[PDB]
Amino acid sequence: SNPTTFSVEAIAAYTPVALIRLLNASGPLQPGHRVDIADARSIYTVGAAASAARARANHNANTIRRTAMFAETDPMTWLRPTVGLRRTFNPRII
Amino acid sequence: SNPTTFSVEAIAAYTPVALIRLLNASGPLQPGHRVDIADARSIYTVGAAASAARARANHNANTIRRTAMFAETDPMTWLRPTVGLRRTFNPRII
Amino acid sequence: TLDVQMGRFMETWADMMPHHPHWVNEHLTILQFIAPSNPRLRFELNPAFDFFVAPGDVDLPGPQRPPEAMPTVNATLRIINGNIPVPLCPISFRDCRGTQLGLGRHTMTPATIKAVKDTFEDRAYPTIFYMLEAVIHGNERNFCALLRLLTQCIRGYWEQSHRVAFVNNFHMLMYITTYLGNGELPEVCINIYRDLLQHVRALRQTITDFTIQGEGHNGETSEALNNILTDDTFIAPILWDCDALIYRDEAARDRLPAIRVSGRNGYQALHFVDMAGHNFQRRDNVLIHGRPVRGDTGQAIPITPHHDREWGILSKIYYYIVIPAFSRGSCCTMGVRYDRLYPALQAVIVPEIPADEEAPTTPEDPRHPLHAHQLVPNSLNVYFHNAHLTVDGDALLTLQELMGDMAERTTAILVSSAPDAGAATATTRNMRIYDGALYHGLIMMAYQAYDETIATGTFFYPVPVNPLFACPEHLASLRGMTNARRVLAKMVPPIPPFLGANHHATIRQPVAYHVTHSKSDFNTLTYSLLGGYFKFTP
Amino acid sequence: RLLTQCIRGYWEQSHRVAFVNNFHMLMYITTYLGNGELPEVCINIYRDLLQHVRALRQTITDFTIQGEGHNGETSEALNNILTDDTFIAPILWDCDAL
Amino acid sequence: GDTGQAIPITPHHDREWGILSKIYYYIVIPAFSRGSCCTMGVRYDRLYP
Amino acid sequence: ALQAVIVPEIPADEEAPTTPEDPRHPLHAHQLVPNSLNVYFHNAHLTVD
Repeated sequence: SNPTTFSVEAIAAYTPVALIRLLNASGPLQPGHRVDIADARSIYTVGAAASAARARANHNANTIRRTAMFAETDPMTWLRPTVGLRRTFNPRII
Repeated sequence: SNPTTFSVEAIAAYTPVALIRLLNASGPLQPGHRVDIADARSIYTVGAAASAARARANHNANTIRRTAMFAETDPMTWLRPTVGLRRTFNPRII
Repeated sequence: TLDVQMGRFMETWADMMPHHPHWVNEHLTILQFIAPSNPRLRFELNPAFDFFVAPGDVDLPGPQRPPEAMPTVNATLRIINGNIPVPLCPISFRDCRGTQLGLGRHTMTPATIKAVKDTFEDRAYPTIFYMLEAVIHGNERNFCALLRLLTQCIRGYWEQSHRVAFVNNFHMLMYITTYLGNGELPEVCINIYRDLLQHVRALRQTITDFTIQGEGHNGETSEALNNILTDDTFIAPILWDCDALIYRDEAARDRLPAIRVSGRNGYQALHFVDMAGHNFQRRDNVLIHGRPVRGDTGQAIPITPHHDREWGILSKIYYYIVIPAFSRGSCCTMGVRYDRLYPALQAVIVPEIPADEEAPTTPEDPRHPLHAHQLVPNSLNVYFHNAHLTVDGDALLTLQELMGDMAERTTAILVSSAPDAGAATATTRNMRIYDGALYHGLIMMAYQAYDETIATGTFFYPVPVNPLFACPEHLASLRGMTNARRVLAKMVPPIPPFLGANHHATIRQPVAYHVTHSKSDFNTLTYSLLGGYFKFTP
Repeated sequence: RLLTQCIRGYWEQSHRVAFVNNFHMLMYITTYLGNGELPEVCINIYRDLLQHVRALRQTITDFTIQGEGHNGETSEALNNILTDDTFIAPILWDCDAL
Repeated sequence: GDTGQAIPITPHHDREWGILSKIYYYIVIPAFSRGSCCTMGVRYDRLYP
Repeated sequence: ALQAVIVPEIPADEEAPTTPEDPRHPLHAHQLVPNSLNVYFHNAHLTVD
């Protein structure tokens, strides 16, 4: 995060981008500066996806861990069959 | 506000007029005096619109700031699309 | 990237035709067609062949600019018997034959007919369904990852307008019938989906009924030698996975195939593209197959089809009978703009619910995701609120783990083959059939032009490949459309020449005219279209 | 909000349809307030009126023959009047028709 | 776009809007009203206050 | 496959749970472990005590 420093948009920019619910793209821009720009777009998309996935962080005390989803090995599979959970319930745990 | 002084109707009269929910037009008149009168009326309606927009003043503690309402720039438009809101929600915050 | 190609076609086509084409005038009656003033009369000699004028000394497919040469008369094979022109084979005869075919077979109850007809003529259909159908892209893993969100979305769309969602593409009603059919959805919706699927299987059983088994020549089964919807050489108008191409390439094997995927011949079929290596502006011929679940992706692992061969037949039957019988020439096939769709899906404002607290359900509390206090502009909550649908926090959070599997971009696939072994003499092998398809393409039911909450052409751009899916009104979504191009495409169905031409394709203009100018019924229209799709091979 | 409340209040008290004289009202109701703000019966009525209008337009374009235009006039405008651009609506709200 | 002062006037909607408006006003309105409706102007100076 | 039942223990002088919303229900998500009979019953969306 430092020293990078922070996203002014600016087409340099930095890869994380670990913000939550950002009112920064709009926001001012205002507008973008006079840079050649090619990506920009791809690195912003990867950084936003990584920022959201890290921005989960919590809600895993509310999980209810993930499952095998469908029926597949599960490398034991010689003394009981395998069945996955259809994810239709409410993962809340209270 | 002062000194002009107050609206007795009177056709001179003054442009603000910064009241709200006035029981003054009717009210007495009673009737109007001996003035040639042509406007009056236009200054009255712009003063009334100003005296309503100013008489909002509050109710902005429950805004919920206004949006673009349509899909227009928004001077970036190169790293995400732009979508406006349809104003059908109930803005009160509470 | 299929935008520049469509723009070049629309620029060249504004002055390519100086007169009315002779193959679109199918509204002639028999007395006017027969009369000697008709210039098309002298080119109708053999009932199994179409005759036209063609450029000489050109090897199809040629370059983008058509080379200058003297015109010569070429011929092609009328594969279907529904390609016989409408003055020679009328609409009333086709509808009576369809009534004859559907004597005791399965019919659709009027409830699902009314609901599907309502959702096909809906102009306020929410675009969030199109974005969801584009980003799931027909993978079973993504659909079962999004089960709660799709259940809440379908329920919210059903018990507010009494219409049926996700009906445009075929890889949704299988997944709804198989997975969301045990009681997650209400009783009427699953009955509607099951009735649509029952009608599709009844059409397939009718195909099997009117053929004779045990007669297979050169690795072609008898139904594929009789019908077209059971022919594995012919492919669906839109594709979501590379299984149909594998079945077509292994099925024909003697009728000389040639498939062109955005440049050089052949496909690469590399699956499991994720966030690290997406490369939206890819100029290669790499197609995204998706993740098979029971196995490993790897790199040296050979590709396998997801589903059985019956899935391709049912998809062809659905897209070629049920969709044009309901839409009646109003739906159009288009690709998607993934480089604008994917950044718009990364904005979710699911709040921070503290521990030992209940998750809010109603949207009247400030902690709900679709409460107005967290209804920030330019997000996905505004997309869901414009559609007036209620979803929870976790239903919006499931897209994050949808994002591990993604699609790069849409592309246009032009396959070609010789006619089948039944009608392949020494002179019909030079005649070839050219038909097009859209990899990772979408179909919208009806087009809205006056919905200004989303700017036009933001996600979808019209690239139509069928006479059935001709869209004279969807072309306003394309950038740079004039009134001259609109009135030019109103009378002639705009098909780009890099996706096949009308006279060289399998599905031609007369079956489209039959599906767009018949007013009989909805069951008898489907059975009449099925009686249309029978080969004229001896 | 105000128009939704007004239409709902006029609907579920006398079962009648509001804002039906103006043509630039039912298009805006169908396009914007058609996703579920209004009850399930009203939006069906507005969609039915718009669908009947478009069916009349398709009937107009069915009985003409395209591809025969003279002096930069379309064949539908040369055959009919409701597709003729010279003829104008009785009520104008915008200057685009002129 | 913007309002401006020197920007020339563009149409709000496409050509099909005029055709549908003419079809509505000249067919659907007189079929339902049966010659009872009447076009009138408005008095904006007595309506806006 | 029929050996695995994940019914929890209910304390004495307490009412048995009926709705599947409480954590004490066998078909609640807390007592929905993979590869047991409870996921077989939950796949069919069937409620049992």
